[PDB]
Amino acid sequence: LRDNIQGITKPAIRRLARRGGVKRISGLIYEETRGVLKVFLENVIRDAVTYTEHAKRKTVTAMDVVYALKRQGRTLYGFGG
Amino acid sequence: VLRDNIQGITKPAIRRLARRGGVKRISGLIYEETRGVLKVFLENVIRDAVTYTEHAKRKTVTAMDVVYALKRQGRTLYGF
Amino acid sequence: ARTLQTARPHRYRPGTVALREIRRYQKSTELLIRKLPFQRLVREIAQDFKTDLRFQSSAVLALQEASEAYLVALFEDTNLCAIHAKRVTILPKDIQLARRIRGERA
Amino acid sequence: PHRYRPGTVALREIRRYQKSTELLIRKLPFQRLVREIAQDFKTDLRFQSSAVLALQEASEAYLVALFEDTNLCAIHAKRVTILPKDIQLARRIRGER
Amino acid sequence: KTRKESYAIYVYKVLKQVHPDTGISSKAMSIMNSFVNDVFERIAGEASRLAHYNKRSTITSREIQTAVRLLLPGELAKHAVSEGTKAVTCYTSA
Amino acid sequence: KTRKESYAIYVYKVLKQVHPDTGISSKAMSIMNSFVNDVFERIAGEASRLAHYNKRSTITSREIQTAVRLLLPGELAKHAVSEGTKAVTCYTS
Amino acid sequence: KAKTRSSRAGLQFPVGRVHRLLRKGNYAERVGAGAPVYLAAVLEYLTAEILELAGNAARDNKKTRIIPRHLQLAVRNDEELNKLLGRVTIAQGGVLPNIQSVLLPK
Amino acid sequence: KTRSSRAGLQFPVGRVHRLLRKGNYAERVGAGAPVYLAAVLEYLTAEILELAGNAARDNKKTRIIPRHLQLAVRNDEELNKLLGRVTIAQGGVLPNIQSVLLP
DNA sequence: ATCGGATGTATATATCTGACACGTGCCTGGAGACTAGGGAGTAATCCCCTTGGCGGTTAAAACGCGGGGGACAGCGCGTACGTGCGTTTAAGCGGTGCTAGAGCTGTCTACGACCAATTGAGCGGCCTCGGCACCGGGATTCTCGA
Repeated sequence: LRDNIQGITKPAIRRLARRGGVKRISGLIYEETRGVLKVFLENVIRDAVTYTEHAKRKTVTAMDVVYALKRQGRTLYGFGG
Repeated sequence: VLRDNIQGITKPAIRRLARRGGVKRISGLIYEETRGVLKVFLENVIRDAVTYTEHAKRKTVTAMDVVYALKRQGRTLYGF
Repeated sequence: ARTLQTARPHRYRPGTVALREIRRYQKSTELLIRKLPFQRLVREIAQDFKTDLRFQSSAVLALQEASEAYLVALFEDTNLCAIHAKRVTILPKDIQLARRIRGERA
Repeated sequence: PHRYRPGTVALREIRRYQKSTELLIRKLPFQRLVREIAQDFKTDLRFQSSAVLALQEASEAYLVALFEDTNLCAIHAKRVTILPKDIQLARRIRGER
Repeated sequence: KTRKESYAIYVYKVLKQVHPDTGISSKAMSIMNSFVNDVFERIAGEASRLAHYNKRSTITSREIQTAVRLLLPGELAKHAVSEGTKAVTCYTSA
Repeated sequence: KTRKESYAIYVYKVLKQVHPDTGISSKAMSIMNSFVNDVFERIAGEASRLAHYNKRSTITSREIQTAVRLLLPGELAKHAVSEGTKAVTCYTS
Repeated sequence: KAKTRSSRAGLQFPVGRVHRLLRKGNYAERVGAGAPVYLAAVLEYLTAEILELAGNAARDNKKTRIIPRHLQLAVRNDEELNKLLGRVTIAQGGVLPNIQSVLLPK
Repeated sequence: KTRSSRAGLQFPVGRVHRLLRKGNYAERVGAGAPVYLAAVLEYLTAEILELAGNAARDNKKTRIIPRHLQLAVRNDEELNKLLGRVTIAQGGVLPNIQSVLLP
């Protein structure tokens, strides 16, 4: 599992940006966006893994992700919140 | 009663605030805009301050009530 | 008088298929990132914290939801910045300004 | 005779104000304003002395901060002045509207 | 198996009196359940914080009212407090 | 008259170790007191929620450790958890 | 015979449950006997106020099953239910249709 | 023998235990929770007072005023994240001018 | 670039107070000791659900290309903004007076926790059919080149 961030390919970013409402993408966005997404994912999974190893278990549940999200200001409804 | 006291926030005051924030050339229509923004902020904070006062059956807005009103909005304040 | 009723090659110019994808995505509600690449990305990022976790299958999915509802929202803001600068393209100096104003960089 | 070039007194004032910690808005008109805005929620309000100042202090750290962002938006449009369509963007991005 | 709880049947009893013919999905039911839990926690936490500043040792029907009036926006607050006080009156006189 | 407790004297005792000849004013001491109160409330609240999640009732020195790991940033977390475990070790003996 | 405490007040949401949660959630040392009733009334008012708009949306969309997209529409189309849920993200709710005016063709 | 001295601390482990008990946080406060928490608070206040004194020294003064706490916090990179939303009173702004503005 | 000067800022000595730092009583919050009890730690175990692998298929990604719309640079016009000067005006400061209302204390009682017996609400497991997803074939709109 090395260099998987290239799995967030260009069409996926195009679709996200279309749903966002933008009309004419530049050509450099497709790396700034992967950087932003990697930063967000690190910030969330760090707290998820903290919550999951404080409870003395080795399985990242969905309540752990829900808590790690709610703690940063971004709640999330639908996954047992 | 009091009325039309918002005009007390003069032009040089807004000018000095902008200068502290780093601005260098302020437009002309700004003063009215920042007066409106400041009025909105003050209304939103004093509403909660007065609610916190009313709840305790008092008639003086304490300083801790303003501190709690500010904290409840994610803007804490150290010194009171 | 009668009874009323309710019923009885090619090349699109650049900028039109975009305005159609916008309308067809702003009305759909599915996930816009492949699921196996995101699975692997989450698993690969969680190596730096603990070696061998098991990532219950609803955790991953959960993350994906947030990971969309963040990026999408971000793009909205960046869009405005672009429109503010009197242009139509969104540039990396727009994303950075949105993230700065919004509080994520300071 | 002598006249500082237009715009060079701006930076002098910038350095003079960014270095101090005084209160920029006059105290008494601000006391009047805060005392009359609360007339819409009650009438026999007293506003303990150290409360007003409290408010005032907060109500500066807001505006200053807001201008710190407004400038950026202005600089984004290859500009120097901060026209009133910058404050609106700077307040819509951070979710205040 | 261990029995866990939720607000499913109560959200359903409310749906069957606001729209007597519609029917909720499953994911939408879980969303409404987590929404109820989140608002519950918000209101009870603010009520506690408020029943602490005043040094009271209890969380009464007025801490809850002031909490509802702080957290809920402009007009939802009035209707919420009206429904609350109506329910409390109809309950105490019974 | 009226008794109100604060963290002034402890902040002073710490100042006299980090800088043996400086002196805090009154406003700065009020600010440091408010800072200590804020951080205490953050850590206590996070530990409370963290005990509620695993369905426990004892808020022991593990919950405070995890809450320090959650709240404090990258580097401050390491030194804070180190000072904490050192103090609990030097106290349990 | 017994008589459910949530039926003496015309409510549907449980009052004994809310009371047990307030008691055993560590919010205060003592819970007034009418606080759970008030809180349950407010909870059912809010959930009815959102379920009504959700049903209106699901009907004006020619379906008969409330579905996450309908809740997202009911919330983000309102103006005060939008501030109560300004931070949340409703899984599988999509986004609201919106296109800027600088982008629409002329 | 106070319970703070037994740990080698300067913060009142007793008062922190009392606050944790009487703050309605959990049902049964542990034993080594107040020690840990007092140690953490002491470490943090030391880490901030050190930089506050440093800043107050470079400005050729011997008294720490809110300007110096503002400087100490905002100049650091991990305290500025902890205190990311506070507004220290009488604090002022960190001097900075955008490069485009100055000639 | 070069001075000449003119304005502003930084440096250092004198002095002058008021706020910080220290010592004093004294009141109550903290420390010691001991007991009871239930909450948490530990061993057994079972079965869920996560991981791993494999084959097909087909939807989606990758790549290359042509060109038209957009970003960006460069100029003139002109206005609206800054800077300086002479006015007005009300902020600030000091000093007085006073009355509202915060704050603290004792008395009493109505209210919530606690406990026992119970019993029906709701929770888990079983069907099951109607709403919805899917497919196909019409009409119906919209964009673009002429």
